[PDB]
Amino acid sequence: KDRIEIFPSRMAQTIMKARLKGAQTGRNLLKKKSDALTLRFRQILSFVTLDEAIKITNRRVNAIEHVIIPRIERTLAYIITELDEREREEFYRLKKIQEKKKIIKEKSE
Amino acid sequence: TFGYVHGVSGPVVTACDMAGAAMYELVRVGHSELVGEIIRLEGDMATIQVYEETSGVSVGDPVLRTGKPLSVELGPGIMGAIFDGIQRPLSDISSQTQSIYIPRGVNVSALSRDIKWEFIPSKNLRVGSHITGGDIYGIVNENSLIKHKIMLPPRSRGSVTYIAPPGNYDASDVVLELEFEGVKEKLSMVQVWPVRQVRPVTEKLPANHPLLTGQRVLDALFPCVQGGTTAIPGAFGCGKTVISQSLSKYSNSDVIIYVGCGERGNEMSEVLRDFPELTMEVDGKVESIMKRTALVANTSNMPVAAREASIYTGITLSEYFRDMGYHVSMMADSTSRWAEALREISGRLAEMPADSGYPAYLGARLASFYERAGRVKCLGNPEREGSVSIVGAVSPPGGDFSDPVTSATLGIVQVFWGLDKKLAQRKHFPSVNWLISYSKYMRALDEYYDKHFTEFVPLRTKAKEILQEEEDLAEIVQLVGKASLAETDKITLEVAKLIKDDFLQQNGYTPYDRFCPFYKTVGMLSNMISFYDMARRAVETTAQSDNKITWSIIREHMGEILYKLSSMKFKDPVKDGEAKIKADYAQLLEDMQNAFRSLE
Amino acid sequence: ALVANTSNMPVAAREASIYTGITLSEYFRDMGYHVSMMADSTSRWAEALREISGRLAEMPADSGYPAYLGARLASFYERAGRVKCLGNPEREGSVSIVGAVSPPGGDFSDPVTSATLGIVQVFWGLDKKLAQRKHFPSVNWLISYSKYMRALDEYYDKHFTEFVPLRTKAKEILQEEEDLAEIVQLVGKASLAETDKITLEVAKLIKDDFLQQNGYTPYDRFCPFYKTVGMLSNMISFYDMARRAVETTAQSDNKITWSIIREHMGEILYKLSSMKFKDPVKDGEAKIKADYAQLLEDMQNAFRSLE
Amino acid sequence: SAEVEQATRRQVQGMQSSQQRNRERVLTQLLGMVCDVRPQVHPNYRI
Amino acid sequence: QQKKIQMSNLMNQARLKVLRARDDLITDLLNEAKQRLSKVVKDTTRYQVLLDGLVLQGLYQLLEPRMIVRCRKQDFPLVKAAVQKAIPMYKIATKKDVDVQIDLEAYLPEDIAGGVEIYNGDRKIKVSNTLESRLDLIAQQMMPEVRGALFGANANRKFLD
Amino acid sequence: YLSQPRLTYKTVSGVNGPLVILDHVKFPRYAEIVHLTLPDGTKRSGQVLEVSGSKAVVQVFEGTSGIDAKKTSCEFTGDILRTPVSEDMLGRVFNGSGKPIDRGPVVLAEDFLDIMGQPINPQCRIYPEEMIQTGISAIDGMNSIARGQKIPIFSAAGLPHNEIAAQICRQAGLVKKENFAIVFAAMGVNMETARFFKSDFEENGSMDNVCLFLNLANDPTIERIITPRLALTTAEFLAYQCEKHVLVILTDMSSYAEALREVSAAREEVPGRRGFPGYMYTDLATIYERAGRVEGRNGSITQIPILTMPNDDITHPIPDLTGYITEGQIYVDRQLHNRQIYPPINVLPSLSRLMKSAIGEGMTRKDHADVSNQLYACYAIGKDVQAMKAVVGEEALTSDDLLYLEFLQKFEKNFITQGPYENRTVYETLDIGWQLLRIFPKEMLKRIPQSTLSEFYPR
Repeated sequence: KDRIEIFPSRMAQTIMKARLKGAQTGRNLLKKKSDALTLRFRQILSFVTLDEAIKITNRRVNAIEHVIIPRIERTLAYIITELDEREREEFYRLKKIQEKKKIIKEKSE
Repeated sequence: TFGYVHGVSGPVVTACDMAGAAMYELVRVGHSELVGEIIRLEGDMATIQVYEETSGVSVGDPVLRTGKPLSVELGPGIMGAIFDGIQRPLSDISSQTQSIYIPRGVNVSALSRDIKWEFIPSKNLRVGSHITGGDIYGIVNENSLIKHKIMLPPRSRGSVTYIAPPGNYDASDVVLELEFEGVKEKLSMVQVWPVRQVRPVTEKLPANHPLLTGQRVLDALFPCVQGGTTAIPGAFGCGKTVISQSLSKYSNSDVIIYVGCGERGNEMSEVLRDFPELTMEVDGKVESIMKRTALVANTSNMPVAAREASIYTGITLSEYFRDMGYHVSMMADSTSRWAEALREISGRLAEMPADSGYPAYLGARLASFYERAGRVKCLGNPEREGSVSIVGAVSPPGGDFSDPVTSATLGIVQVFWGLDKKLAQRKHFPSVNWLISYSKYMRALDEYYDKHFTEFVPLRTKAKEILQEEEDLAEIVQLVGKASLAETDKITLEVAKLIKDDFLQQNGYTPYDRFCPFYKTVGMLSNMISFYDMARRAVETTAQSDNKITWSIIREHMGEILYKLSSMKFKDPVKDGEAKIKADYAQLLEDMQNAFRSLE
Repeated sequence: ALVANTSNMPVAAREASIYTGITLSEYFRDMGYHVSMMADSTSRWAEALREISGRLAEMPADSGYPAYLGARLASFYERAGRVKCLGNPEREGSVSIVGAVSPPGGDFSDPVTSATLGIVQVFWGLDKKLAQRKHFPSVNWLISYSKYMRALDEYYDKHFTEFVPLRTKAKEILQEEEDLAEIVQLVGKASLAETDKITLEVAKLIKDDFLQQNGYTPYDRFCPFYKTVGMLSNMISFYDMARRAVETTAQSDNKITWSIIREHMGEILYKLSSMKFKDPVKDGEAKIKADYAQLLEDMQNAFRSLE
Repeated sequence: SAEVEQATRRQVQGMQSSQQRNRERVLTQLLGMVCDVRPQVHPNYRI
Repeated sequence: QQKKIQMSNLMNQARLKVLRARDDLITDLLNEAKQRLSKVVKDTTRYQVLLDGLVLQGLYQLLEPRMIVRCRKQDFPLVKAAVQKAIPMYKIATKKDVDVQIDLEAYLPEDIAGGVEIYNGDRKIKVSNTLESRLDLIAQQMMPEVRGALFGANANRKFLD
Repeated sequence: YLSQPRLTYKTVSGVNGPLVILDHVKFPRYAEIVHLTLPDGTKRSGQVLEVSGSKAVVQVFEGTSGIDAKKTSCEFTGDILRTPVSEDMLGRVFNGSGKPIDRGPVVLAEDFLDIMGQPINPQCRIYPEEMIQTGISAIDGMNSIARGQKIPIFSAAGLPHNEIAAQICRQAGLVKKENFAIVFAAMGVNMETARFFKSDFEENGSMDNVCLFLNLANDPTIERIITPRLALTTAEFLAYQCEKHVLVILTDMSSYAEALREVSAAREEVPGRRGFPGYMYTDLATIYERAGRVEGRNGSITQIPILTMPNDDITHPIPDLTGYITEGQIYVDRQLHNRQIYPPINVLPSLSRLMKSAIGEGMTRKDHADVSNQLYACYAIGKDVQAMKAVVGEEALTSDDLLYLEFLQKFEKNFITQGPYENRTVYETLDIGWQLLRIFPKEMLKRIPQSTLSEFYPR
């Protein structure tokens, strides 16, 4: 729906970044297919089969741009945010550990 | 006034026998007098954050306590000097040592004490008179451009007991003495003000006077006002040099301050090398820009305290002249590098991080930074006024706008001069994005524009509508090729191009286009918009049947008019005076109205 | 001589196991023997370090590991190499180390994977997708590397002279296939050059009949190097001859295509796909080399009659 | 290879000749400096 | 091709050969200096002056409530005088009463040119105040001037900052 | 000089991992160097990291195993780590600690410098001008290195980043339209690569102008931190005091960053972003910015830091914090390597912001800027046409597209592909560029002014 629903991880970052690059490359390659079909279509204007191919290719390209990538980008941004949140709680615990150690040392003096 | 070093854990030095110390006070640690600040205090011990390297500091070393917190020295000699982020003259350190390095523990006074300044009293004050904070009791003649007005330091007042006679005094002498409740204060020409404290004003006023930069774009469409705050993206290919030079060279401000925060060595060299070579005509004479400029230089390898403090050092210098009644324009070369320095210190202090690793108070620090800008009514009986503008740049890693520093900045600044790199690749300068850029002072300046120019406001409204429509038509043109397209849309497309080509685009390397006076900017736009309206009417009133006017017909019919419109940018203000330029523009208006008339 | 230490053993012995193993390895190294040391896992060693680092209440680094994890791995990994031994006899031995990084995933941000990659000269990464497809041995062939190429070039040029140039072409074909595969999945082979069709089909020949082997069979329990290079030599020789035929007759009347080649000399592809089965030791070295020579002669004549 | 060894010998002979010119004077300065003790209390002593 | 590589190895090794020869010259000078200091300690009054200074510097650096001076046995008569004088001078300079004893049971190896070692009360802090150690300390710290004096200044060095 | 007898302590409060905690130490300094003597006669080095009253805490450079709290003695030098520098050390090979490992003598110093040094006063910094040619066409005719800039090479693990660095050392020099030296420091290098650098530099005659520092993967991790400080300390001496131009190559800064994180842990500091110290930014700037030109002197320092990208992610703090404070990037790819192209440098993502000043009349050749701009556009277009070819086929391409496809194939084969032992000067690189550009008729070379075409295009 809004996200691919992959649990936040560094593994998820790598997969999502590779998935995003793939989607962007496919968008550009399909756009080039559409442009080639459009030029031939306009030059002719075995005609109706080009009109169907253009509408089908453009619909797929539009979905990548309006559905699939936005969804990948939201997922990636979610992953990054949640990973920084995990870093913080680790920071908190480590800081308190360092302070508790100093407190123990003061007691020993 | 001395304490002792108890121990060193790295850049943090623990002092003992230092009971008499205040938080964020200053210390000079060790025999090299290392600069640092006191942060945590406990008993008679203090925790000192040292800005410079602590290698060699011993247990038992002396620490000299300095009563004032991080402060800027304000007085004659401030102009023309290049300072470190903590107010250390770099041009004196390199010249008094013959070295290429900034000495560790270097201790050079911010303002030299060997200069005999020409000081003239106000000639209105007498012994026994009453003086209050912000009052001016004499002026130092520095150079031909900026008079350095000597103000009574804020939070000081009393009866005048001594006034120095006219003469040559250095910054170590006593110029004025005043007595408050029996306590006599001896004042020199230099005052000290904590850099994190805001200098008081009588009142904070609305900003209504435009900032008259020399560019047609970033003025006509996206106005800035004296005392206002804007942001400028800082990317290699954005062409930020144009704004920096145009703002410092031809602005209607009095004093320019350029603040580096923590840039690449070679980038700081470019700024330090370029600025001294810039000049502007003033009273008919060509003067160096450095006679009315001050610059703070910080590279990425400077002490983090200086890189973080640089931004506040700059604005403190800005307010200092603000209190003189001058209009001051400060540019922060990169506030993102400042935020990086700020995050580094938060990390060094083991503070809990917040959004994207930045301190929880990032927003509070930026908000209080920009709030210090604005037009004010100054302190002191002279009832003078002045302003500080901020044109600080942002350069987030990756160029994204999600970084808390750029997001927070955009929620604070009222004007955004969004620049682009695509425009630079197309050789279109200044590289202004147009669709992203905005200005929120359009209403604030409505009173000025109505009073002095009248037609500017409807022109800029139509101009943005025409440019936006060109963008809106982009999809139609791509899918049509301007065939199944309205003739009225062809007018929009081609006229919008005319605007982009011969108005919003400006060539600063040409002697005639170095500076476009406002009256010329509105002249150029007025004729282009007047043409637009005439072309729309020519088509619309004849588009019914039988005999209609088309864009191709207009181009063929009055091609000389389209040429004259493009030629308007070549009216050199240096040779063709205000009356001549308006006269020629009036002739174009007549030529146009008659050209369309022949079509009906 | 093995060293046995299971996951239920004390963490201190789990850490020391690696040190004990390498100590024995160096001992025999100093005898002039060539020693080959196999680790089961260095992630288990790193795990022992993380557990002890916690117990000692010392400040951790990334993902809970000690900041000095890299220093311990360098200490282990750098205790290896061909050496001149101490002692009057002037003997020279070696220790090889084969590490083993158990992958929590394919993300090499893993502190153990990352520290290892900065140290080891050869990394044989195992692809998850090839494992899922039961293609064995599972090697990515794109993310792996070996930094001993120039060191072995003298050996290869001294004894074989053919391996280095075959190796170069083999790598070019596998990488070209990955790039062509990316578009074919999109356009369905609607438009391919005749050379591109050959690359895809020869690359499949390579992936299925050269880079894939059943290590539990008499024929592929161990493939001797002379045979490994033999197999590759013929498959690339086919590539060059098939590429020449279609490019030489291109833009002419009797255009040759891959489909024409497969129909003309289909039995050549059958023989090439069968080369893994010559079964060394059961069959002789001299015959296997002669048999591969016969495949090359048959291919060469097949293209001569096709052209 | 002979020209390289020939130049090396010449460079060593040059160094030997140069250091001889003031060998005793350089040693004299070192002997004088070490013989002069100049006792001093650490600068941070505070009593 | 191989000739160029061979020449590279010959030139690089020739450079090391002359550098090693220069380092032997420095080593030989230091060894000669040690022999000349040996000649100095063969004196009596001049050596006693060295001991007076060396003992004072040791005491001032250690700053402990109790100190033990260890020396070569044959030098005890001279050290005894040096400590007797160092004590009232130390007390005036530091305003601290320090009990300074001389070790009569343990002595420095007889092969040391001269000098003393100073130990604190528990023998856990020692001052390396022997004559040979001081010479090495000074010779190294002053070495940049030794290089120039013997072999000439660096003709390519224009700025000393 | 100090001329103060050294104090040796046997008072040890305890030992905890890499740290030894001493007691009763007189007026200890921070960053003071001390020497340990263990009961077995073994000597070890260390440096004081904390001094809390009389409790000095020293980090031992080597391992702390074998150290007790009863007999081990600690001698204090009374000073900090200062490196002996001279001109003669050029042509020598040192380890991370500054000791010779080439069987030569110890350096006979001309001076001693604090390896931390001082920042260069920006008021006297001179904007970069002339070019230092590398001999590698992919980075001379496309993204040249100005004489004073700092441009990093980002590489993934497994790519030949060390072979390129070695090639630069053998081939790099001045344009030559005796005063050029290279200081090369490898941090965390394994034994096999350390041999590679040492033997490759000696055999090819380059050593006379190279000062080589090797810090091995199994060497003390603290020594890895000073190694780049010694390299720059030497560079500053050679460049600014001896009036010559120094190229400084810092290899595997990622290994430095890892060693730095270990030092932070030794201080019990709470890790920052992705485990790295919060001061990693200023620490990298401290090293990187000790370079450039200075007013009034004819010397200069340039840098080519080389960084391995963890998980091949340019976002990682190491390449991100580096690039954020450097001027452009070279950027070594993987696809070019798998295609067996050497050097594997991808010109489309690379950038040298100072190239505008590096090249031009009086520095290289009049047409330098024009050839670079046209080649970049032609390569980018050729890649675009190649992508189209994969969709529409060869027969669907027009003549202009075929010219861009031919350019792409011959550009990579002739211009980018070089080999490790072919030294291409800037003028031959430009001439090779023109050989590629003359594929196109004049009318398609839109980015080259007509005046340039008329002079250079024919023949």
